[PDB]
Amino acid sequence: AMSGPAAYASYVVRGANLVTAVSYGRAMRNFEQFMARIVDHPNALPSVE
Amino acid sequence: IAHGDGRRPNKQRQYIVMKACNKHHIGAEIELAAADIELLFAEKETPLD
Repeated sequence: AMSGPAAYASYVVRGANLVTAVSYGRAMRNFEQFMARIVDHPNALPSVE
Repeated sequence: IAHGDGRRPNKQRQYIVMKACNKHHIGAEIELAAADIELLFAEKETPLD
């Protein structure tokens, strides 16, 4: 008797994802989490925790 | 004008002047896309669509 996910995981191109998708024709995944390592914490080392 | 020399004086006169309209057609052009006529009716999808 295992355990696991009951549903899928979503992916919408709402917000600023849409901008580079429509204009530049290339898109992202998790644009905000992508952004927070550049505009907020740009010096952050690659650490697992 | 009645004038009193030895002409033949002339009687009353009358004219028939016929006028008609003139027809003009004018022809223009619109082309529309394949996909535009297709996706005019979709709905409900992602905020990209």
